[PDB]
Amino acid sequence: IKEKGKPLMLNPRTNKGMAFTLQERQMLGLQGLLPPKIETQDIQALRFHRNLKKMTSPLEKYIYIMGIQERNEKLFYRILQDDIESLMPIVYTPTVGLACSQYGHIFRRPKGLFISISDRGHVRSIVDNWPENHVKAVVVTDGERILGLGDLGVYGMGIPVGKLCLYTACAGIRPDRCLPVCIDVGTDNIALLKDPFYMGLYQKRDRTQQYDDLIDEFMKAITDRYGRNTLIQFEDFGNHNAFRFLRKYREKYCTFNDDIQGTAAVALAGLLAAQKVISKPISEHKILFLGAGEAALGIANLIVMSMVENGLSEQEAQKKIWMFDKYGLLVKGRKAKIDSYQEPFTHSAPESIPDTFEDAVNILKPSTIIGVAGAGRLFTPDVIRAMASINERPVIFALSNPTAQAECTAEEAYTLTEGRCLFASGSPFGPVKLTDGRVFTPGQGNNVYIFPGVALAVILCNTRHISDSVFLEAAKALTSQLTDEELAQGRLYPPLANIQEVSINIAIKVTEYLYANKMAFRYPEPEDKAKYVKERTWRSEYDSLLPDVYEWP
Amino acid sequence: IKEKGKPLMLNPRTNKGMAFTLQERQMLGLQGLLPPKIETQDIQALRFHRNLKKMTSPLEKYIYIMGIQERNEKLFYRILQDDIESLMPIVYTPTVGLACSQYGHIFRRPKGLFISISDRGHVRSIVDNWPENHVKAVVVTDGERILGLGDLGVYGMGIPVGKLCLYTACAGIRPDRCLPVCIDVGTDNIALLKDPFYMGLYQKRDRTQQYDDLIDEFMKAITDRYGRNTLIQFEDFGNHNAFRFLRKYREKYCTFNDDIQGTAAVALAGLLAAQKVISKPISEHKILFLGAGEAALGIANLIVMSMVENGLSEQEAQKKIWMFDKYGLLVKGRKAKIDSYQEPFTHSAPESIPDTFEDAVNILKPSTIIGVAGAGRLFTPDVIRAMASINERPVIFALSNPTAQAECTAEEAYTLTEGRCLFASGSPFGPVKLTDGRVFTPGQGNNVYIFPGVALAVILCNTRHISDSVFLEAAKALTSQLTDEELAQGRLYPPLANIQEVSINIAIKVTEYLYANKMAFRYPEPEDKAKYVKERTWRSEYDSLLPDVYEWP
Amino acid sequence: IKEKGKPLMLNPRTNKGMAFTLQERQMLGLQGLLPPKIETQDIQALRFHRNLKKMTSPLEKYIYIMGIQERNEKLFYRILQDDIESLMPIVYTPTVGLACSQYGHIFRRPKGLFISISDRGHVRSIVDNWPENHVKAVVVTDGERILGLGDLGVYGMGIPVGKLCLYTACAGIRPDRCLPVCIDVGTDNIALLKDPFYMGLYQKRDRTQQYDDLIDEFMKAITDRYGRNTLIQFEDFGNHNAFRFLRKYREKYCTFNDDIQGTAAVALAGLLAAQKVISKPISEHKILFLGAGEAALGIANLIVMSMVENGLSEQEAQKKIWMFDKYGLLVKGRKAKIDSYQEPFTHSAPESIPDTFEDAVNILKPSTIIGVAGAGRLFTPDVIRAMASINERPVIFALSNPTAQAECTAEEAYTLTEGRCLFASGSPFGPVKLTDGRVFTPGQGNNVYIFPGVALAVILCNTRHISDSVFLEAAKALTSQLTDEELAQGRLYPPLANIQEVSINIAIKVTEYLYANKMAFRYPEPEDKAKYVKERTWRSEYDSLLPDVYEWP
Ligand SMILES: NC(=O)c1ccc[n+]([C@@H]2O[C@H](COP(=O)([O-])OP(=O)(O)OC[C@H]3O[C@@H](n4cnc5c(N)ncnc54)[C@H](O)[C@@H]3O)[C@@H](O)[C@H]2O)c1
Ligand SMILES: NC(=O)c1ccc[n+]([C@@H]2O[C@H](COP(=O)([O-])OP(=O)(O)OC[C@H]3O[C@@H](n4cnc5c(N)ncnc54)[C@H](O)[C@@H]3O)[C@@H](O)[C@H]2O)c1
Ligand SMILES: NC(=O)c1ccc[n+]([C@@H]2O[C@H](COP(=O)([O-])OP(=O)(O)OC[C@H]3O[C@@H](n4cnc5c(N)ncnc54)[C@H](O)[C@@H]3O)[C@@H](O)[C@H]2O)c1
Ligand SMILES: NC(=O)c1ccc[n+]([C@@H]2O[C@H](COP(=O)([O-])OP(=O)(O)OC[C@H]3O[C@@H](n4cnc5c(N)ncnc54)[C@H](O)[C@@H]3O)[C@@H](O)[C@H]2O)c1
Ligand SMILES: NC(=O)c1ccc[n+]([C@@H]2O[C@H](COP(=O)([O-])OP(=O)(O)OC[C@H]3O[C@@H](n4cnc5c(N)ncnc54)[C@H](O)[C@@H]3O)[C@@H](O)[C@H]2O)c1
Ligand SMILES: NC(=O)c1ccc[n+]([C@@H]2O[C@H](COP(=O)([O-])OP(=O)(O)OC[C@H]3O[C@@H](n4cnc5c(N)ncnc54)[C@H](O)[C@@H]3O)[C@@H](O)[C@H]2O)c1
Ligand SMILES: O=C(O)C(=O)C(=O)O
Ligand SMILES: O=C(O)C(=O)C(=O)O
Ligand SMILES: O=C(O)C(=O)C(=O)O
Ligand SMILES: [Mg+2]
Ligand SMILES: [Mg+2]
Ligand SMILES: [Mg+2]
Repeated sequence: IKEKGKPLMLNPRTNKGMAFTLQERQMLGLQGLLPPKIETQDIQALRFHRNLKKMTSPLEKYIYIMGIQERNEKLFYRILQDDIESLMPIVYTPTVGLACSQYGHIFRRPKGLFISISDRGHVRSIVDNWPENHVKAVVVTDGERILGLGDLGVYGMGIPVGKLCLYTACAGIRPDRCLPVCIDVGTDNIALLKDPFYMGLYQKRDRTQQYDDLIDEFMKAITDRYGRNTLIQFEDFGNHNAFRFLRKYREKYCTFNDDIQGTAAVALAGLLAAQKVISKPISEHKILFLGAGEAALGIANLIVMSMVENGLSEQEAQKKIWMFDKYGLLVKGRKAKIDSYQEPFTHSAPESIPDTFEDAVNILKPSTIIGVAGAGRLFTPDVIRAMASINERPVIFALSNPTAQAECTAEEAYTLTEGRCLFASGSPFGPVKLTDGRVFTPGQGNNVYIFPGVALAVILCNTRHISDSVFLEAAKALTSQLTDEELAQGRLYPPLANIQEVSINIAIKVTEYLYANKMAFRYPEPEDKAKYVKERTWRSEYDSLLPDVYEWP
Repeated sequence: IKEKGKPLMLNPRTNKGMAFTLQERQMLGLQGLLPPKIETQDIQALRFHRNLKKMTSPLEKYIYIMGIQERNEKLFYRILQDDIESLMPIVYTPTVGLACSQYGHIFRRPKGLFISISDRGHVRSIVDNWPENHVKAVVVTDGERILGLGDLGVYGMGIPVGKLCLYTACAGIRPDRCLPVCIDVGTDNIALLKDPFYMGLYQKRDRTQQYDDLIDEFMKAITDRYGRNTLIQFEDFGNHNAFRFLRKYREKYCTFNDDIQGTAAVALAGLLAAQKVISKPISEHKILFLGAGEAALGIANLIVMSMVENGLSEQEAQKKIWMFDKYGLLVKGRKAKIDSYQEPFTHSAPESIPDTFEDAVNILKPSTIIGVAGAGRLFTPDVIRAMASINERPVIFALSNPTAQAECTAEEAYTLTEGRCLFASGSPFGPVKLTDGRVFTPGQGNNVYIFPGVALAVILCNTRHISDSVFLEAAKALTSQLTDEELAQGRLYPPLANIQEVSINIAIKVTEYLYANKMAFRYPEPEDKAKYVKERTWRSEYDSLLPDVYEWP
Repeated sequence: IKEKGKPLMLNPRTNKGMAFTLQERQMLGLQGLLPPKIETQDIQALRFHRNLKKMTSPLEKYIYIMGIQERNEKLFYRILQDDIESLMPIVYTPTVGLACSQYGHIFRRPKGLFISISDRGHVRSIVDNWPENHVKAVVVTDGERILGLGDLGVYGMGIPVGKLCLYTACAGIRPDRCLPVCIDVGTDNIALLKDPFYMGLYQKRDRTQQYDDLIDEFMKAITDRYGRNTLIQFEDFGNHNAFRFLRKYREKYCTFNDDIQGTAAVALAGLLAAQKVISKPISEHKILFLGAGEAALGIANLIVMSMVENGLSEQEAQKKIWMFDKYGLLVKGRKAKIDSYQEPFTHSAPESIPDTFEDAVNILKPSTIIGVAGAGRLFTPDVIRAMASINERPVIFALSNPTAQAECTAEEAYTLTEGRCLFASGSPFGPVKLTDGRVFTPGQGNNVYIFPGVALAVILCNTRHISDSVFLEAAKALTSQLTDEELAQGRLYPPLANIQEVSINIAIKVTEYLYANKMAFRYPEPEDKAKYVKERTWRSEYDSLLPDVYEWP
C-alpha cells in the first residue's frame, strides 16, 4: 500500500467504505472524507441483501452486484460468499448471457483488457497498460461462440469477466492475479454491426493469417510480462480455432481450453456418479451425442480414457460412441464433412440411417444421451419417452447454455420418464415433484465445478503444461465427493452450496497428482498437500491497512 | 503533503535526510530507506561546514552548496542562515558570474522555467508544466546583460536562480512560491555559438517584433495561471528592452526592474548616509556618472526625486547631474546619440570638452563620482587623486559587477585619498588599513539590500503595481538603519551580517507606505504592521510531517 | 514508465538530462523544465571526463561519480563503461575502503536497504518499503570485516553498493534488479561509537541468538517478496558467521559467500595460469598461506579440488597445504584452537616449529606463498628473498585489501626476486621496470573477475542452489581466456580493460555447466548458450520513453 488519500477510496481493490477504522482514516488521510460512522462488513452485507431483495429482474440484480466489484472488491466477494448458490444464476448462467447480448446497453465501466486486430504489432504496449503487475491467471475469448448464443463479438467480454469472478469466489484465487481478455478482430453478426452501442470494431471477422499472427503476438506478449507458466484458459472461440490453438499451444504454454477439456471433466464425473446407481456392464455401454463439436468431442475422448482405464481397448471404446449433428448421424462415407477429431467416432453406417434424432435413438438404442448442440429443445418428449422405453434407467444430459438452448428441462425429463431417469443440465433448474409426490433434485453439469479448482492447483504447483489426464483426475476428484444421500435425491453432483470446498478438495487432489507425476515445479514440495492449499486461499475479510509502527528499545 | 515513500526523499522540498523521525519513517513508508540513525539539522549543518572547510576553490564551493538546494531545501537555507556574509561572495557576486559563464561546463540539474522563441504560441503549455502551483514571485532574464559580463544567453539562468535564493535567505519569502525564468531568443555571443556545451538555441538574437510578442505571451501566460498581481522582477536585460518593457508593463502588471529601480534605491541610501558626514550644501551638489545606462539613469532619477523633496526644482536637480559614457560627456549637440531618458541630464557643453574621464573630473569638479559602466577599472589613480584634491571628503562609488569590472578597489580609494574618501563597491571588499594604521571598513552598494525586502512587502500587501516612490521609501528605510558607530568605520550601509533583519525591517516600512497610500489590497489591514510581517516569514527549521492522529471521546 | 513531468527527472532511473528528445519533452510534460538544448549521451560523457580531469584527490572523484548514479543511472554506467580500468581504483579497491571509513562524513543521499536489530519482528515491512519490485540479486553485509579494515559497522554499506555496481558494469545485470543490504546489529569499533556522524545503532554488536533470528527473518522476508531463487551474495561478515551462515543456507536458498568461494575461484585461476609457465610436478607442490581465515580456507578447498581432479587423493592434496595465522603455524597439538575447517590443513608439526613467518618459509620451503591476513606487509624482503632462493620461479600472492594491508608490493616482489617471480595482488599496482630495463605487468587477483559473471549465469538459468564446482568451473573459465602474450607480460589474468567480455564469457561457460548438470531451471533450454546470454545484457544507451502512438486502418 503505497497510496494515501482519496485514491484509496477510488480503487475498489482498496476501498473499504465506512469499514475504514478511525486509526486508518486518520493515518492514511481519509478523515472527513467518510461519514463519522464506522461500520462492519457484517452491516455492509446486511445493506446489500436488504436492497437486493427489493429488486425485481435478474438483469437489474446482475447490474447491481457486478457494480460492487467496481466499488468494493472485498465486499463484492463477501456478498457472493454469503450465498453463491442463489447468486450464480444471476452472475453466471443463464442471466450472464442475457447481459452479454446487452453489454453495450448496460455499460458503465469497462473490465479486462481489449486487444483488437488493429493493434497488431503493438500488443505488448497494450499489455503494459494493465495496472496489476503479477497476473497468474488469464481467461481469453474472441466472442465467436458465447455459450449457445453465437457470435457476440466484444459484447462477449462478460464471459471471461464472469469466469474469473468464479476463480476467486470458488477456489480463492487472488482477484488481482486474474486478467480477463478479449481479442476483437471483428464480428460477422449483422445485428451488432448495425448497433450504435456496440463496443467493438465495426467490421466482419478477419480470418486471414493476420488473425493467427495476432494470437501468436498476444501469447508472446503475455508471457513476456508475466511469465512462461501464466495460466491461460481459452474460452468460447469458434470450433476450428478452439482445437487449432489448443493443439498449437498446449505444449508451449500453460494453456487449456475450458469448453473442450473443462466440460469433459464435469460430464465424466456425472456419468461416473450415475454408474453408481446403474452399474451397467461396460460391454453394454452405448453413448449418443446431440452435436459433435468442441464439447462433444472433448467429453467423448475423456469417456474413452476412463473406459480404457477399466479394461476395454481404445478402439473398442470409441466404437461404443456415436455422434449426431446438424447434418445427421456421423457414419463413414456421408456427404457432410468429417474432421480429424471426429474420425474415431465416425462409424460404418447402420442398417437404417436415422433422419431425425428420435430415429437415431430408436435405431442405435443408446444407454446415454448427451445434449451439446446448443440448438434448443431437441430432446423432444418422443425422445425422452423413447429413452424411457429402451432403458429402464436412462441417462439424459442436456448441457447447452443458457436455459433457452437447453435440449429439454428437468420437469420434462423426470415426468416424461416416470422418474426413472438420471438427469443433469448445463443451466439451473429447481427440484421437480411428480404427480405422485416423488421429488427429484437434479444436479448441474457445468465446468464451473472444475476450472476453479484445477486452475488453483496448476497455479500453486508452478506447472508448465497441462495434460488431459489432469482433467481425468479432476473429474475423479469431484465425483469422489458425492454422498449417497445427495445421490439418493437425483444429484450426480455435490450441492452447489458447497462448491467452495469442493473446489478446494478438487485442487488438493490435482496438486497431489501433479507432484506425483513430476509435473509440479513449486519447490520445495509440501509434505501435507492439504494444509498447503488451504494456507494460500484468498479471504474476503478486510485486511488492516495500518502502517507498521513500533517503539525501539 | 499528499505522498509517501521514496518520493518524499527524491523531492528536496520535502527531503529531510536522516533528520526524519522514527515515527515519520514508519508512518510514511521510509523505514529501511534511511540508516538506523536519526540526526538533527544541527548535525547536518555540522557535516556541511566541516566539508566546505576542506574545499579549495570558490566555484568548487558554489557547485557544492548550490547542489544542496537540489537535495534538501530546508538544510540548504539553514546553511546560508548560518553565515550569509561569507557565503554571499560564493552564491552571489562575484562567484556567481564565474558560474554563469561556465553554466554549460558545470551542468548537473536544471532549475527554473525555460521559454524559447521556438515555443512561441505554446508558452502557456510551458507555464503549466511547472510543478508548484501557487507561485507569487518571478525573476526573469533573457541573458543579454549578465552583470558587466554581457550576453551569455541561457548560461545567464544562474542569475535568476541566485536572485531568488536571496528572496528566501534574506526576506523569508517561501521557496515554492518563487520561479526563476529564462527567455531564450538566441545569443549574439560568437564563442557560445561554437560551444558544444551551450544550453540554449544555436542562433543569433531575434530582435524582430516576434521577440516582443513572445514576452507579451509570457506575461499573459504567467498571470493567467497564477494571478494578475504576481510579482515579476525583470533582471539583466539589454539597455533598450530594459526601459521599453518596464514602461510598457509597469502599469499593467505588478512588475519592476531591479537593475534600474533596485540599484536606484541602494545608491541613494548610501548617498544619504554619506551626507550625514559631509552635510554638503544642497546648492553645491554636483554628481558625475561613469556610464549612462540602465543603472546610471535609474539612480539619477531617484537622486532627483529626493533633491526635489528637499527643495530644488526638478529642472535644477537634473542640472546638478552629469553623465559620461563610452562616447564621452553627454552634452547637447554631440555626434553620438542621446535618448528619451538621457535628455534631462544631457546638458550644454562646458567651456572645454573632456576627452578622458579624468578631464571630465577636472573640468566639472564633481563632489560625487559613480562608476556603473561595467567596463573595468576606469576610476584610475589619477582620477582618485584628482577627486581627493578637488574635495576634502570626496565620494567614490564603483558599483559595477563583478569585481573584475569594478571601477576601482577599496584599497585604491582609501589609500589614494588618504582615507578621506567615502566609498562603496558593487562587489565585496575587505577592510583596509593604511600604512598609518587607520582601518577603514567599506560597505557594499548592492540592490540585494533592496529587492528582497521590497518584494516581501508588495507580496504580503497584495499590491498590483509598483511606483518609483516605493523605492524612494525603501532607500530611506535602509539608510535609516545605519548607526553612527558602523558609520564611523566607513560603512554607509548596515553590516551584511544583518541583511536578514534589515530586509524584514525594510519590508515593514514599505508595507506601511503601501497601505498608507492605498496601494495595498490585502484585507483586512493589519493593526500592527510589524507583528504582521514577522508573523509570515518562512523558517529554515524542519516541520513535522506526521498525520493528525488522535482519539475520539 | 507510469509517470510524467518532474518525477521523470527526479528519479535517476529515468532522468536523461538534456538528452530527453523534444518529442519526449512535449509528450511527457517536461517542456520548459529543461534548457532549449538537446544533448547526446556522448556530449554528456564529454563533460564528465573534462570535469573529472580537473579533480585532484581520489575520494573527491569517488564522491563525484558515485553521485551521478543518484542523478542519471544510464550516464553513470556509460561513464564507467568508457574506462572501467581507470575508474576501478576509485569505485572499488582501494578508494572504496577509504570512503567506507568516512561514510558519515561524505554522506549526501542513502543507498540500499537498512535492517537493524531494533527492527526484528518487522523486517518484512522494511523489505516492502523497497521501490523496485522485481529484485533478482542482493549483496548483504553486517560490516564486521570490511576488507582488511575491520568492523566499520553501518559505514560498511559502501561495500554492497560498490559490489552491485560491478554486477552491472561488468556482467550487464539490471540495476533495478539489484538490492544492496546492511544488517545493523551494532558495532564494537570504539571510535565509531563516539563518532556523532556514525549512521548505525550506537551499541556494541549483539551476538545472542537474537542476531541469528534476524538473519533468519531477513532471509525469509526477502525470498517471500522477491522469490526463492533470488541470489543472495553474502559479503564481509565475521569469520564464525561467514561459514556458519554459508553452510546453514547454501541448500535452502540460492546463496553464496563471496569472500570464501569467490576468492577461491580467482586464486585458482591465477595459480593455473602460473602452472603454465612453471609446469611443476604435481607431486612437488607445496603451498603456504599467511592467515587461515575465510579466504585462506576457501582457496585451499578449491586448490585441493583441482589437485584431486588431476590425480591426487583428497588426503594427499591437503597434505601439500600448510597455513600460518596470528598464533603461528597450524600444527597438530598446538595451543591456539583449530576449527572444523582448518583441521584438514592442520598437520603434524615439523622438526623445528617456525616462530616468524620467514621461518615457516625457510623450514617448509613452499613453492607458493599466498597472503590473506589483511595485516600489512608481512611478506618482508627477507621472505621475498628467501622464496627467491628456495625456488627458481617462486609464486608470491599478496591478496589483502586495501593496498595498505597488502602483504607486499609489485615493485618489491619483482625487484627483490630479480623478476623470477609470478606475482598477483588483491589491489592495483602499475607495471614495474627493473634497473635492467625489463618491464613486468602484474595481474589483479580479485573476485571482481568472478562474482559478476557467475551471478549473471545463476540468475539467467533460474538456478536454485550453488555448489562449489560452479566456482571450480568459473575459475577454469577465467584462466582459459588468458593469452600467452599476456602471460608473457607477467599477468596471470586477462587485461582489466576487457573485464566486460571476460565476465560475459565466464557467464556463458557457467550456464552451459549448470544446464549440463541439471542445476538450471530456466525453460526451455537455449540451443546456443552464447547468443542466449549476450541477448539479455543491460545496455547503457538511453531508451525511448515515447508512448506507442499509431494510426488505425
Ligand atoms: N454445460 C457446460 O459445462 C458447457 C460447457 C461448454 C459448452 N456448453 C454448451 O454446448 C453447446 C455447444 O458447444 P460447442 O463448443 O461444442 O459448440 P460447437 O458449435 O463447436 O458444436 C456444436 C455441434 O452441434 C451441432 N448442431 C448444431 N445444431 C444442431 C441441431 N439443431 N441438431 C443437431 N446438432 C446440431 C453442430 O453441427 C456442431 O457439430 C453450447 O450451447 C454451449 O453453451 C456447455
Ligand atoms: N497548502 C497550501 O496550499 C496553503 C497553505 C496555507 C495558506 N495558503 C494560502 O494563503 C492564503 C491565506 O493567507 P495567509 O494565511 O497566507 O496570509 P495573508 O493573507 O496575510 O497573506 C497575503 C498574501 O501573501 C502571501 N504570503 C504569505 N506569506 C508568504 C511568504 N512567507 N512568502 C511568500 N508569500 C507569502 C499569501 O499567499 C497571500 O496571497 C490563502 O489564499 C491560501 O491559498 C495555501
Ligand atoms: N551594484 C549594484 O547594485 C548593481 C546593480 C545593477 C547593475 N550593476 C552593474 O552596473 C554595470 C552597468 O549596468 P547597466 O545595466 O546600467 O548597463 P548598460 O549597458 O545599460 O549601460 C552601460 C553604460 O556604461 C557605458 N560605458 C561602457 N563602457 C564604458 C567605458 N569604457 N567608458 C565610459 N563609459 C562606458 C555605456 O556607454 C553605457 O552608457 C554592470 O556591470 C552591472 O553589473 C550594479
Ligand atoms: N516490466 C516488467 O516488469 C518486466 C519486463 C520484461 C520481462 N519481465 C520478466 O521476465 C520474465 C521472463 O523472462 P525474460 O523474457 O526476461 O528472460 P529469460 O526467461 O531468458 O530470463 C530468465 C530469468 O532471468 C532474469 N533476467 C533476464 N535478464 C536479466 C538481466 N539482464 N539481469 C537480471 N536478471 C535478468 C529474468 O527476470 C528471468 O526470471 C518474466 O517472469 C517477467 O516477470 C518483467
Ligand atoms: N506484494 C507482492 O508483490 C507479493 C507479496 C507476497 C508474495 N509475492 C510472490 O509470491 C512468491 C513467493 O511464493 P508464495 O509465498 O506466494 O507462495 P508459493 O511459492 O507457495 O506459491 C507458488 C506460486 O503460486 C502463486 N500463488 C500463491 N497463492 C496464490 C493465490 N492464492 N492465487 C493465485 N496465485 C497464487 C505464487 O505467486 C507463486 O508464484 C514470490 O515469487 C513473490 O513474487 C508477491
Ligand atoms: N583479493 C580478494 O579477492 C579478497 C577477497 C576476500 C578477502 N580479501 C582480504 O583477505 C583478508 C582476510 O580476509 P578473511 O575474510 O580471510 O579474514 P579472516 O579474519 O576470516 O582471516 C584472517 C586470518 O589471518 C590471520 N592473521 C591476522 N593477522 C595476522 C598477522 N598479523 N600475521 C599472521 N596472520 C594473521 C588471522 O589469525 C586469521 O586466521 C582481508 O584483508 C580481505 O580484505 C581479499
Ligand atoms: O457454455 C459455455 O460457454 C461454457 O464454457 C460452460 O457453460 O461451461
Ligand atoms: O549587476 C547586476 O546585474 C545586478 O542586478 C546587481 O548586482 O545588483
Ligand atoms: O576484500 C574483500 O573484502 C573482498 O570481498 C574482495 O576484495 O574480494
Ligand atoms: Mg464457454
Ligand atoms: Mg542585474
Ligand atoms: Mg569482502
